[PDB]
Amino acid sequence: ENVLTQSPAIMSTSPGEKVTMTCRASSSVGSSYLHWYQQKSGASPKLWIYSTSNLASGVPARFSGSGSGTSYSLTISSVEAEDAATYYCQQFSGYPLTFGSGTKLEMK
Amino acid sequence: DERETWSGKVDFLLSVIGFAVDLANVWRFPYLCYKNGGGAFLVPYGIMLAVGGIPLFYMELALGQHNRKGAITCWGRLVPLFKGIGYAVVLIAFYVDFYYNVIIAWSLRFFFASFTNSLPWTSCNNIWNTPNCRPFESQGFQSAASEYFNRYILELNRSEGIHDLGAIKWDMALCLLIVYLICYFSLWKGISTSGKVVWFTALFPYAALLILLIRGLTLPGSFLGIQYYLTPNFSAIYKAEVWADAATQVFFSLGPGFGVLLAYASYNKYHNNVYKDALLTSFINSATSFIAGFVIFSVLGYMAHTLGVRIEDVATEGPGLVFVVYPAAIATMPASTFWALIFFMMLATLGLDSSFGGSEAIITALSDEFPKIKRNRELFVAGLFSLYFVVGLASCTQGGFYFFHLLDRYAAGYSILVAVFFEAIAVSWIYGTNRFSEDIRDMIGFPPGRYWQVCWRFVAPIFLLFITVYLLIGYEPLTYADYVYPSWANALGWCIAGSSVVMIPAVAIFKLLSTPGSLRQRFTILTTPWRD
Amino acid sequence: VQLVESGGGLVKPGGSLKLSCAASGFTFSSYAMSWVRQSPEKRLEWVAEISSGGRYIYYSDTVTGRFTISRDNARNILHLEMSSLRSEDTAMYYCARGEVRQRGFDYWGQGTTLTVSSA
Ligand SMILES: CC(C)CCC[C@@H](C)[C@H]1CC[C@H]2[C@@H]3CC=C4C[C@@H](OC(=O)CCC(=O)O)CC[C@]4(C)[C@H]3CC[C@]12C
Ligand SMILES: CC(C)CCC[C@@H](C)[C@H]1CC[C@H]2[C@@H]3CC=C4C[C@@H](O)CC[C@]4(C)[C@H]3CC[C@]12C
Ligand SMILES: CCCC(=O)NCCCN1CCc2c([nH]c3ccc(Cl)cc23)C1
Ligand SMILES: [Cl-]
Ligand code: NA
Repeated sequence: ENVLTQSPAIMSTSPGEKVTMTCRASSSVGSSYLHWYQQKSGASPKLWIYSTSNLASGVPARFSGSGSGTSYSLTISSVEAEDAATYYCQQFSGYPLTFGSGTKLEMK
Repeated sequence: DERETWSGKVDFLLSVIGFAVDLANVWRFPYLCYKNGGGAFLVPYGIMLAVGGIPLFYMELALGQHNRKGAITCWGRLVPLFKGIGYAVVLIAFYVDFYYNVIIAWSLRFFFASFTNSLPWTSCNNIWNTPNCRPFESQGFQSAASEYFNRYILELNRSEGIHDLGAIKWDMALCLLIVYLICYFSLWKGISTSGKVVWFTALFPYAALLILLIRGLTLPGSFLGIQYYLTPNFSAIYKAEVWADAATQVFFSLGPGFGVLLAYASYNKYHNNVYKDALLTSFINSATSFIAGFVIFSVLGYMAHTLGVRIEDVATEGPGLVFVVYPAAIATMPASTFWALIFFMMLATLGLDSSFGGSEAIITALSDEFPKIKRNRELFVAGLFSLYFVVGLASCTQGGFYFFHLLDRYAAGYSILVAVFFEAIAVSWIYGTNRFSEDIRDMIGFPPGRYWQVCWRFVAPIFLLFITVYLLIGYEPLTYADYVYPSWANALGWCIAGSSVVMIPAVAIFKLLSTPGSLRQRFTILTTPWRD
Repeated sequence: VQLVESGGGLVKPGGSLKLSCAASGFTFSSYAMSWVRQSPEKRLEWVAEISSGGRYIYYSDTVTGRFTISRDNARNILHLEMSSLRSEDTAMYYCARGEVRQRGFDYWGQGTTLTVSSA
């Protein structure tokens, strides 16, 4: 299974705040195989980070990913009202593939 | 149908590095650089390494890890028509074990000869020397170390030729017995012990190439030797012969498609990143060759400067380098005994795990194909090494070097090239680089980029064809030091070479007669992989 | 590159359906597509994967044996056949491109809604 649980389940921010969201793996996931996806309401998810760190094409540099092992984090250096989306982590190292429970940024 | 695994990733890496790092890295590549334009040869060498060399090495490791079976069953499952490739490769490994272990036997014989306060090849005053002996190499003379090797270790000049092996030298036979005892007690239990013994045999060569390199470069005249080694002469790389020397050296140095890397990779965890391992181990493969070239040529510089020996006389390849020229140098430098001991132990360990490679290729292939001898691995390996010893007694006779040299030329050179050519064809054209890219993706998580697909599909067979054509263009009847072999011996050589390659079409035809239906239906039934 | 899914709507519990995904703008034959479904609670869940050539197939334990992923490299169509549909299968199903494990599902379809009920 290798369930991933994200924390917090919900989050809210002012623009310009700095925030971190975490993906916890019930088994160790290789640093090369954890990804993050952004889903805005009413649209398909998009790939956002494709390892611990590597930002996907067209992802703004304000985002960064970090950590390894059983605790992975996505960080935003300055949050912007134009994201305000739902982010899901995912492990790709072992089958079945498991997305996290997801987390959301709601702008105050 | 699940099987044992390496019980350590570093055991796999060190085992493949051990197998891939032969004496040929020491006694051939440095000579090729010197002969073929020095540092300019690293252009042909680097290109032929990147193109064909590493592609075939990565292909073989990937096949081994994916199919989880040794050569015979791997090829029987991959493309049933070409199942004969597995038997060809197993025969080639088997024929290699008759001759290759003799080099290790000589290395041990010199190792035991080094336990003395004054090394015996120092001088011409011994009972084995002739009046044509001189202290060091010279035109029209025999060196004291050459007199020692030929007339005391081999006793070769007591043999009229390969028709006259003469008496068995029991002092050599005992050394070859010790070689096969070490091989047996390392291989009998399989990778549970082989992976631990390679922690010595694959790493001691680099202790040697470290401290013996430091000894080398600190000698007077070392830099003259480095200049002879690496003075670039780009005029040379314009000649195709340099490209053929580069291609053949790359192929035989890496040994891609020899069935040994199928055997070793078969024990990997299926999702092991075999790509990273293929690149790491081939890079160290060439790296070790380059550093061993500095080890050799620093001493050859010291000789050419200090002892007055003409550089053209000492710069040589094969046994003549390591049992004549280099120990003749060691005899002169301080602590000669210590350098002799570590040098011949280096040669022994460079040979040992390269021999474990062929032996484990045989034992894996036959275990996987015949479970009657998978369950009885110990007894089978005892019968195998007892066969190799009883035959190797011929190579421990006074004429034994002629038999060694006959096998050394004919036993594997030509046959393995055509075997690996049919490997690259069966994988890339009959099986399909599309399917093989799916297989690699499923193992390691990413498909091999278009470069590797182009190499495996088009350039690898052209590379192997260029190698084999230049080996055939370069053919001349076997001869050694003004002994010219009788035509029956060359015929026996070509028979030994053919005995393996004939398995490919013989097994293909036998398969094509046993499968039912019309010819095209037989071809299709024989092309569908076992897993489809 | 874009992916668009087809099939969906209302199916009776215990019924069957076939989803399809059409691929365009890339050489479909050489990418290992996947299906991912989103429950109405917006939990993502990977359903099935099919390799470039269709020879390696994987499923999640909640779907295995009930669904059958399939592929058409001639028409660039991806399929997911479904049998013994259950209420838990009510979800939006996304086609996901997913070729490289070290890249993730780099392209996603529009999704189609599937609902399993009697109404
Ligand atoms: C004396 C020793 C230290 C020299 C050994 C150096 C070699 C190990 C290097 C020299 C050129 C390299 C080759 C040059 C180019 C390529 C293509 C390049 O292509 C890729 O595989 C990456 C892109 C992709 O995978 O699609 C990297 C593999 C290869 C064959 C490299 C493998 C290692 C090579 C042979
Ligand atoms: C002496 C000079 C010339 C060269 C010495 C370089 C030596 C130290 C290098 C060459 C090959 C290297 C090894 C190659 C592969 C591996 C596997 C890796 O998972 C652990 C490190 C290990 C075991 C390396 C240890 C260091 C090593 C032995
Ligand atoms: C320069 C080209 C001529 C040449 O160099 N001839 C010597 C051939 C060197 N030999 C290649 C085949 C070969 C060896 N050691 C093995 C173990 C197992 C298996 Cl399967 C094959 C081999 C060693
Ligand atoms: Cl080499
Ligand atoms: Na080598």
